[PDB]
Amino acid sequence: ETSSQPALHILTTLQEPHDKHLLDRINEYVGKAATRLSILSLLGHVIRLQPSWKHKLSQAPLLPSLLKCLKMDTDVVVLTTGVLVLITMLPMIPQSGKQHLLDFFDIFGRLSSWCLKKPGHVAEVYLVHLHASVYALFHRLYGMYPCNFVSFLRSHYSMKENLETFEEVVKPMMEHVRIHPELVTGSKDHELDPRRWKRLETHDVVIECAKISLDTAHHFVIRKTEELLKKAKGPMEVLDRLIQQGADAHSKELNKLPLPSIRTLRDQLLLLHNQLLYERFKRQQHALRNRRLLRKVIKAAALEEHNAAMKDQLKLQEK
Amino acid sequence: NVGELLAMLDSPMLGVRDDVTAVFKENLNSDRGPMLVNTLVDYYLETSSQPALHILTTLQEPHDKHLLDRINEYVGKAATRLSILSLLGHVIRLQPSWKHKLSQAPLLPSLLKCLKMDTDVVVLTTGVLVLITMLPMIPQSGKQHLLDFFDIFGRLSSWCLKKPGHVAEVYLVHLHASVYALFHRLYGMYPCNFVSFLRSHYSMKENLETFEEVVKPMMEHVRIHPELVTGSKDHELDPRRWKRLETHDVVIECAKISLDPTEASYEDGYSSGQPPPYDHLFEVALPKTAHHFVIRLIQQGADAHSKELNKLPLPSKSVDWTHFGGSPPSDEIRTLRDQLLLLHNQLLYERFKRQQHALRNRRLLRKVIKAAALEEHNAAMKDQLKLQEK
Amino acid sequence: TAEILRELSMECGLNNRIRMIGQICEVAKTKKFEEHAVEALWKAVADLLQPERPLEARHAVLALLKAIVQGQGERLGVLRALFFKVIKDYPSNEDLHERLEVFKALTDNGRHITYLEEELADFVLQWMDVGLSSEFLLVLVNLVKFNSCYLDEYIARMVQMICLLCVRTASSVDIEVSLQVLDAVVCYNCLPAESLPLFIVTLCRTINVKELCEPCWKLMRNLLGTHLGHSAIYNMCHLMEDRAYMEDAPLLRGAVFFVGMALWGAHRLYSLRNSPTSVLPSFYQAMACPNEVVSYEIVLSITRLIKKYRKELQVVAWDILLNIIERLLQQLQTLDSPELRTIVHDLLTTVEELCDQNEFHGSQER
Repeated sequence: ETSSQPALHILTTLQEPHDKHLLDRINEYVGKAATRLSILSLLGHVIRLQPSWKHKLSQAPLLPSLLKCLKMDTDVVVLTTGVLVLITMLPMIPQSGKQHLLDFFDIFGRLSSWCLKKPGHVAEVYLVHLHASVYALFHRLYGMYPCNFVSFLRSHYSMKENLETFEEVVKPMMEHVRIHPELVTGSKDHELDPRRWKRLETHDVVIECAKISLDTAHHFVIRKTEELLKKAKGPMEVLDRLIQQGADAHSKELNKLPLPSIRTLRDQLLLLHNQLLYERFKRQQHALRNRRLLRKVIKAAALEEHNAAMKDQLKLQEK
Repeated sequence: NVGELLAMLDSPMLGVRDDVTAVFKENLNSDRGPMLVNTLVDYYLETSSQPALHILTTLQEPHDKHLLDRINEYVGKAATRLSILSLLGHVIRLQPSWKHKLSQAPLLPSLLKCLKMDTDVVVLTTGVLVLITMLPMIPQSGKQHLLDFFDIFGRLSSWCLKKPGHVAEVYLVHLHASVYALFHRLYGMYPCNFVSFLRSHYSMKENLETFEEVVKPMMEHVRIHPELVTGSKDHELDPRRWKRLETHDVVIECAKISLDPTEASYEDGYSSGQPPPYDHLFEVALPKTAHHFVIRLIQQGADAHSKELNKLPLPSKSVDWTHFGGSPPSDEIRTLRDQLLLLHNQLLYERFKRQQHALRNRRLLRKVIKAAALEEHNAAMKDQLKLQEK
Repeated sequence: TAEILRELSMECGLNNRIRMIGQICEVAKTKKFEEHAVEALWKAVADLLQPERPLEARHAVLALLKAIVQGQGERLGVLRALFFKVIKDYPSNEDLHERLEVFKALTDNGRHITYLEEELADFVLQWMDVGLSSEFLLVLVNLVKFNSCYLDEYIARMVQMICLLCVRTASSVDIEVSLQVLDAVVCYNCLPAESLPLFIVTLCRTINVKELCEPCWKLMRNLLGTHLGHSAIYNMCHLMEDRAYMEDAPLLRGAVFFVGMALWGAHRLYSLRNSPTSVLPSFYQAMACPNEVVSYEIVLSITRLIKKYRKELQVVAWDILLNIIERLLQQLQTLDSPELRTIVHDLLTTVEELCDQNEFHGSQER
C-alpha cells in the first residue's frame, strides 16, 4: 500500500519465524492473480538489497512459484518483472541451478520466442523491456552455467521450429559474449556443484559473468548500459613516417658506399622499425577495408526478397 | 647458356631485364620440362631476385607441378627450408588458379612435417604464417589434416611458454603472435572441432600450465562462434560447406569471431510511474552494469610493443654496443636479421589480409547492387501490381 | 642514383636542379633503381612542389614522378600511396594536366588502383570540382568500369555532378566522354533513386545534339533495360504530366522519344511491364503546350506504336489514342511544317489502312 522504504528495511532483515512468514506470504500473493505484480515488485526491491535470508530463497516454494508464473502468465509487465527478479536471484542462489536448470532454460527459450512473436496487444515499449530482460537472462545463464547453457542452445535452437527464433533473437546476443573458458576447462555437473557456488559470493558470480560479456532493442540495452555506468562511474602519419625512414635508409646505404670506395646494428634496428611501419600501415588499410565492408553489409542487410517473390506471384495476374 | 641470361635477369637496365623475362617466359611456354623452373628456383635462392620471383609466381600449368615439386624438395631439406618457404609464401599469396591443388600436393605434407618436427623458431614462425595464409585457400583440407593443424597449434602454444634453451625472447613474441593468428584461423574455420580439441588437449593435467599461461588469454579475444549452436563437427570439415566460399570469404569467416582488430577485423557475423515498476532491476540484471551495483588482454599488440622497443628482458629490449665501440657481436646481428625476416613475413601476412578484405569489398559491391536494386524493385513491383489492378 | 643528390637537393641552383632532374627522368624510366632510392629522390625534390619555384620546376618534378612510376612501377608499393598523396594533397591547385599524367601512369589510366583505393573516392570528387576536364573523364570512365567498388558512397554525388556537366559544356568531346562515364555507372554499378530523376532529365536533354544521338540512346538503353527501367518510365511519364515542366520542349522531345522507343520502338526492351494503355495518357499532356519538333517525335513514335501493335490497342486504349491524334490534328493547323504534314498524313493513312484491314479495333465513330 505504501512502497515505504523503512518497512522494506524491516522486511529485508527479518528472522525466524517471521522470515518464513515473509516468504510464505510472498508465495501466497504470487499464487493469486490480483496481488501478483505488486508482490513481484516487492520481491525485486527486497532481493536487490541482499536480505538477511538471502540463502533461503534457494529452497522456498517462492522460487517454484515465480518460475511457474514465468512459464504460465502472458502479462508482459508481470513477465518482465519476474524475469528481472530471477536474474537478480541467480547470483544470490546459484545453487538452485542443480534443481531448476531446465526451468531457467525453459523460461529463456519461451521468452526468446516471445521476443520473436511480439504480440501487438501490449506496447512495444514493454516488449523492448522484455527483450532487454531476455538479453540479461541469456548473459546471466551463459556466465553462470556455460557448458549447460551452450548445450541447451545447441539442442534447442538447432530444432527447425526455433531456428528463426535463434537467428532473429538469440544469435545477436552471441555477438556480445566471449567464449567461456569453462568450455575448455569445465563440465556440465561442475556448474551445479554446491561447493563451487559457495566458494563465490554474489559479487564474484557477477564478476565472472562480466568477464565473458562485452558491448531497436540492442540500442536500448546499449543506452541503459551507458546510463547505469554513468551512475556507477564518472594512418597518413604511418605513411609520412615510412617515407622519411626510407630516405634515411638510403642515406645509410650511401654511407656504406664510401667504405669500398658498431653502426651495423643501429642500421638493422631502423630497417626493422621500417618494416613495422609498413605492417602498421597495412593493418590500418586492412581495418579501413573492413569498416567499408561493415558499411556495405549494413546497406545490404535490408532484404524482403520473399515479399518481392510474392509480388511476382501476384504479378502473374498477368494471366 | 641459361646461366648467362640469369646474370642478366637482374640487369641494371630495365630493357635487358624485360628481355630476359620475356625470353624466359617463352622458354617456359615452349619447354614443359622442369629444368627451367629448377634453374629459376636455384638462382632465386642464391640471389633473392625480384624478377625471378615474379617469373616463379606467375607460372601456370604444367610448371605449377614443377614449382610445387622443387619447393617440396627444398622444404624437406632443412639447409634451405627458410628461404624456400619464403618463396613458397610468395607463390601462395599470389593465389594462382591452381590454389586448390594445395590441398593434395606433397608440398603441404612437407610443410606440416616441418611445423610439427622442427625447432628453429624462425622457421616455425615463418611456416605458421604460411599455413595461416594457406588454410583459407584450401579450407577443404579440414577432413584431411585437422588433427595435424590442431597438434601444431598445441605444440607451438606450449612453446610460447616453455622457452627453448637457444631461443631469445624476441622470437617467442613473434611465435606467440603467429600462434595467436593460427588460433584465430582455426577457431574461425573449425569452431566445434577446435573447441572439442581444446577441451581434450587442455583439460590435460600436463598441458593446463600452457593453457593458463597462453591460450586462456587467446580465448579472451574471440566471441562464441555461432556454429557452436548451428554447426557440427562433421559439417565444418565437409567440402560441401567450403565449396561456396572463396579465400576472402574464409578469411572473413575467421574474422567473425575476433575481438582484436590488430589481428582480425570483425565483420558480418551475427546482426508503475514515471519509470516502469521493474526499471531499477536493470541496474543489477544487465551484464556490465550488474558488475557495479550488486550490493557487495594483449596478444598480438605485444608483438607491436616489442618492435616498438617498449618492453622485454632489458638487453633484449634496448642493448647498444656503441658505448665502448668496435664491432657488434655477430650473434646480435643475427638476432636482428632473423627478427627482420620474421617481421617481413608478418608484414606479408598482413598484406594478404588486406588483399583479401579488398577482394571481399569488391564482391560485396556485386552483392549490394542486387540488394539495392531489389530493394527498390519491391516498391516498383508494388506500383506495377497497382497499375495492373487498374 | 648515388651522389647525384648533391645536384638534386636544395643546395644546388634551381636551373641545375631542373637539368639534373631531367637527366634523372631518363634513367627513371630505363634503369633498375636501387632499393629505397625512390623516396630519396623524392626527398631531394619534394620542395620543388612549392609556388615560389616556377611551373617549370613543378613540371620537372611531376615528370620525375611520372617517369619513376613508368619505370620502377610495381616496385613502388607504399610509394604508390605516397605519390597519390602528392598528386591529391597538392601544395597548389594550378597544374591539372601534369598531375593527371602522373595519375594515369600511377593507375594505368584508372584500372590499377591498389593501395590508393580508399582515398581515390575523395580524389574523384575533388578533381571533378577542380576540373571536369576531358582526359579526367577518360580516367573516370576507366575508374567506374573497373573500380567502382570504392566509389560506392559517392556514386550518387558523381551522377548529380555529371548531370550538371552534361547540361552545359562547349567542348563536344566532353559530353561524348561524359556519356561513357554514365555508361560505366549504368553498366558496372547502379544509380540511387535520388539520382535517377536527374539522370533522366539529363539524358533527355543530352540526346538533342546530332553527333551524340546514337551514343546517348545506347546509354539510355543500358539503363532503361535494368531494374531502374520501370521507375524511369514512370518518371518520364510524370515529367510529361507535371504542370511545372510543361514548357520544356527539348526535355519533352527526350521524354517522348525514350518512352515510345523503350515500350514500343524498334529497339524495345521487354522488361518494361508498362502497358501503352497507361502511358498514352502521359502523351496526352506531352501536347499541353504545342511545339514544332516535340510533336514530330510524338507522331513518329506513335507511328511505330500503331503500325506494330495494331492488335494490342483495344478500345479504351484507342479512345485515348484517338484523342492523341485529335490534339495532333488541332496542332497541325499551326505547326505548318511540310514534314509534320507529311508524317501526320502518313499516320492517318496507316490508321485508314488498318481500318480497311480491320486491324483497327477502336471506335470508328470518333
